[PDB]
Amino acid sequence: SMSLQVNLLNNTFANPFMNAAGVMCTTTEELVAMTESASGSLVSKSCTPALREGNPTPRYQALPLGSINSMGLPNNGFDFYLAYAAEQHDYGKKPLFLSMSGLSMRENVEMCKRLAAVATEKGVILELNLSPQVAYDFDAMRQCLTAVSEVYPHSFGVKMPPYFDFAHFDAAAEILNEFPKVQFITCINSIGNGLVIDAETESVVIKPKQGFGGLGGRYVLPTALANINAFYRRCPGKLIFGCGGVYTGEDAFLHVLAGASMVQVGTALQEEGPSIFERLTSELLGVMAKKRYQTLDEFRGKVRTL
Amino acid sequence: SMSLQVNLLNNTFANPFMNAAGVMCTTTEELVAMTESASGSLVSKSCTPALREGNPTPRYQALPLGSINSMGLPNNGFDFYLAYAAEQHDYGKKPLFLSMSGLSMRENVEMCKRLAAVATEKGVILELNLSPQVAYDFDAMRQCLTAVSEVYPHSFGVKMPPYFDFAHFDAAAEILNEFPKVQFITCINSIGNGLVIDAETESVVIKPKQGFGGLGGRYVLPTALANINAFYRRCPGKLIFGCGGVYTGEDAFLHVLAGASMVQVGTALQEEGPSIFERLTSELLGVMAKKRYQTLDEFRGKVRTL
Ligand SMILES: Cc1cc2nc3c(=O)[nH]c(=O)nc-3n(C[C@H](O)[C@H](O)[C@H](O)COP(=O)(O)O)c2cc1C
Ligand SMILES: Cc1cc2nc3c(=O)[nH]c(=O)nc-3n(C[C@H](O)[C@H](O)[C@H](O)COP(=O)(O)O)c2cc1C
Ligand SMILES: N#Cc1cc(N)ccc1-n1cccc1
Repeated sequence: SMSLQVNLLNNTFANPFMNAAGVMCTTTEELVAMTESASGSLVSKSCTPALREGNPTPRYQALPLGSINSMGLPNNGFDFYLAYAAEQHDYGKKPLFLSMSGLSMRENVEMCKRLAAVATEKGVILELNLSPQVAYDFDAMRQCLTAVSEVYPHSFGVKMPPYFDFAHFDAAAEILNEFPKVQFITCINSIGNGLVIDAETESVVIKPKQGFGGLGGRYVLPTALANINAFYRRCPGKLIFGCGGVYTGEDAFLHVLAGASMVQVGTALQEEGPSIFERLTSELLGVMAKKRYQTLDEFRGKVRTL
Repeated sequence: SMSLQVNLLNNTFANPFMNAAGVMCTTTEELVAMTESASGSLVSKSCTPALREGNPTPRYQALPLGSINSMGLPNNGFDFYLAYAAEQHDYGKKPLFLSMSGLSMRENVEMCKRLAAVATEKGVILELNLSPQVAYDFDAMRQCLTAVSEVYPHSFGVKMPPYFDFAHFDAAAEILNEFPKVQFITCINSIGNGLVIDAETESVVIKPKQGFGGLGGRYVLPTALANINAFYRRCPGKLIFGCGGVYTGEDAFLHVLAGASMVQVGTALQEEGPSIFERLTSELLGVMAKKRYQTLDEFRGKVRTL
């Protein structure tokens, strides 16, 4: 008698699983397939105010241990994802997150002012993408969060890049803790600017930025658990969404042990498509069955230190 | 008619391979074993002015995809490694790097004052460990290198943690490029403060710092290549030492494509012992034979962008 059920942000989620922002969530067909999937939720592609073409191809490469990408925010623009949230999305099936990646504070303000009414009306939840990248610039981070908090009369979350230093966990957590409207932290975005070299071609594998791109998949699992756990501990008044290196229910289990409420799936979803959510719910239930857990609350954040 | 020979810092190296600082280079036995190995060179364990016990165990865990550690600078102290470099090391066999990780600017300044004479007399080469950690504080990094440059009348190199952002590559490169005595950059130290969770024990796998520790091995290879290439490009006046994710000659080949002169082996050496260097020399020669390269200079830094 087990349940993957999650209750947060005045919503019920059948399971903690959702796509990672920007994976299989750009087009109507992708958002519909995510909505029809076994996923507990979905998040729309990180949007700019206008349509963006993104970087030249190739800009994504599947790898044995995950993925490298420099997509360059290809998206249909805010209007498209706002309209999806306002008129098309079936909130009867599952809650919707809208990922926002304004290229300036002003763009985030303009989009948030217009998102306010649809959040109110329909219950779309903002994931503000902060992932120098804004979240690595504590002043730019504070300023963006101050602007969005000022103009957006709703709770939201922040998609954070990974940190690698306790001083940075502390500085990030201190800023996030100043903003009670930031009710979730998504840990993590890509491990930034890896470089994959193909030994056969003696070349990089993506065209933008000399082959440098965000790492996802198996590469990032320990970094993701560390950031999930770091912010779980440092932001006790906030929810942590896990993102990074989820291929299996066991990986999801580790996310939840580390403190994750929701568990986002990028690279694994990119490679397998939305049917992955049936497998992941099945596998996570299987993990909980072997371990005699009935709810996620029984082990969330209960990772044992030595 | 192939050579792995490297020529840098008034020295000849049989091959680019050496231990990563802190791997099998703490004790006399380890330094002798590394000197008797097929390695082109060796670096002594990062030393403090005095002996350090390091962190409570377990503080290292081998993983399928590499290693997590929080060693906490367990080292025999500066005197012991200066002594090794002054009186014991067979410079006949191969050149020697001394890794220094003073817990302050003052500690590094005092050690370098004393290292100066042994560098002159015996030719030991300083690898200054800068891996918030000093290398993530651009002002503190500049201050450390200013203080060490003042009192150390020698070429040395700096062990860098990975950066994840072009603004950080640029900021770091700009600072390193002010110090002509910094003639090599070792990219990279561990991917910092990962968190491994054992799904069976529902626990972390290392005792210190609530399970948080530096990632090495297969986790870090693209980050390593990125940092090697990033500094290779931004610091053309300097040599790059590659460190991170080297298990094979093919991995070393990738390090050298990215711009690495010397290639340091950490996790793989830890798991295999110093015999790895026979396999790595053989495997790199093999890769070079299949690709029709006779010297490292022929493909070093020549990774093709799209
Ligand atoms: C093709 C692709 C596109 C992505 N687009 C976005 C994006 O629009 N917004 C965002 O916040 N993260 C984006 N990411 C990062 C993912 O949300 C996720 O943080 C990262 O891939 C790590 O999770 P994974 O290990 O499951 O891939 C993208 C990743 C990939 C691979
Ligand atoms: C047990 C262990 C001890 C280490 N000690 C040091 C150290 O003293 N100084 C240092 O600069 N890096 C140290 N490191 C980092 C390694 O030198 C190396 O940068 C890192 O392991 C990545 O290389 P790898 O992927 O080959 O392991 C240590 C790593 C390990 C696993
Ligand atoms: N955050 C931050 C940060 C800040 C400085 N000033 C430098 C490096 C940073 N960093 C390291 C790993 C990833 C980001």
